Amino acid sequence: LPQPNSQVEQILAEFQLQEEDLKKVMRRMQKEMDRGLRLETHEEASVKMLPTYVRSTPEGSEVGDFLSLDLGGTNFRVMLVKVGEWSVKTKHQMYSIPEDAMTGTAEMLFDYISECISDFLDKHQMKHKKLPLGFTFNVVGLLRDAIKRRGDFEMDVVAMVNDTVATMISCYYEDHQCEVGMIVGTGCNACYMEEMQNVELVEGDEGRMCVNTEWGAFGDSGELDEFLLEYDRLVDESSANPGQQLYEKLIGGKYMGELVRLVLLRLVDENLLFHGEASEQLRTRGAFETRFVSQVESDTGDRKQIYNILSTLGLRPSTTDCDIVRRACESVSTRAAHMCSAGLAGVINRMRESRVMRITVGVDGSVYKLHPSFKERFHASVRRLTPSCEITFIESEEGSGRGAALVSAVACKKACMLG
Ligand SMILES: O=C(Nc1ncc(F)s1)[C@H](CC1CCOCC1)n1ncc2c(S(=O)(=O)C3CC3)cccc21
Ligand SMILES: OC[C@H]1O[C@H](O)[C@H](O)[C@@H](O)[C@@H]1O
Repeated sequence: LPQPNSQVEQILAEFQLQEEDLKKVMRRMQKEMDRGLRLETHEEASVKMLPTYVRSTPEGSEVGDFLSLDLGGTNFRVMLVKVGEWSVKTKHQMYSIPEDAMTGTAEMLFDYISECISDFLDKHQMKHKKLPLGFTFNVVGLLRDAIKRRGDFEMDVVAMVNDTVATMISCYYEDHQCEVGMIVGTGCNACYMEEMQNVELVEGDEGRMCVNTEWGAFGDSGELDEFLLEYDRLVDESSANPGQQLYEKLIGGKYMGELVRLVLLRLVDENLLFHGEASEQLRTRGAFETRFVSQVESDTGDRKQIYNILSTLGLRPSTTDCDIVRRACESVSTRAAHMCSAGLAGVINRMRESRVMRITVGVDGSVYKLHPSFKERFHASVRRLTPSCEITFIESEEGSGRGAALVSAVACKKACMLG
């Protein structure tokens, strides 16, 4: 790599977060999680720490057979599942959606889906049962409505679990040390197994329960204020919910490309990029897509991806411009990974207080899966902040559908247990 421009690096260095800063943030996140878990402060807590009612032990044993419905792009999988003593038995059918039903109203699509479910129930002689059904990936309402509209067979569509909870469970299927689920995509959230005695919103002492942190809300009371840059404040001011979800705004894919756009305009204004002239597309809110960040960071060193991204924005960038854009993208990404690791570090250090603790964390989301070096920087930062823990990270892939089927089993059992 070459000798970097000194004035560009001075602007990009603002994004740096040292260990001490991350320790502060992590420590602040832990206080906020404490507030969320306690009865007396839960209603006022910004970080809600929602009990999911997903317990460490088996419940809802009166659930044998259920349907799992995997909703994909242009098709869907209908699956019959039997849980035994657990022994997950499955059989399934892939259906392709006609363009006829793809291009109609949402009602006509779910009419089609119900028809397919009916066919599947006929094939396996199950139409007398009345099974619970869970979704995997107001589709619920659409399906409830479409089933009622049919009125031949009877079915119970259950409430979905949160996506962090689905992530943790499907990963749990492949690794029983998985006790944390995390999403870094358009938003950012995490769930983990908490001791029952810490979950004050549910009476009970024994075992563990999954808690949905909903930690994106963090920042409400100023916990992030000293870490916010001019670009962050601009993104906040122009958002749908200014002053809310400040943690998520520092991390999620929703605002990542926009932060980069603002860093590039700052550099143009300093006459350090594009000769002090920005295009109209670059001055357009939303024009720099988050997907562009990961494309720019994928570049092998030839600058063809960066040049081709920047050319779609009416810019004619020299090789130096391209290198600057790479570095602007890297600073934003790296900061997101640092902020995210402080949240996860807080959770893992808290769990450790009740147990080398060996733990698996299940992770999903476009930012985490698709961004070139994000997961790596994120891993190294989390591990740095979690002494006396050995952390394994896995992405759910479940190449047979059984992790997905377990997600539906748990959701159906919980719906039953809750009435
Ligand atoms: O069913 C569960 N919880 C519920 N809460 C409320 C309901 F209505 S249901 C738990 C959930 C897991 C989630 C991840 O953290 C650990 C617990 N659950 N799910 C599979 C499983 C197995 S298993 O036999 O499936 C295992 C070999 C694969 C044994 C023991 C408890 C098991
Ligand atoms: O999709 C990841 C997360 O995004 C947002 O933070 C949602 O509030 C949360 O419910 C979800 O888990």
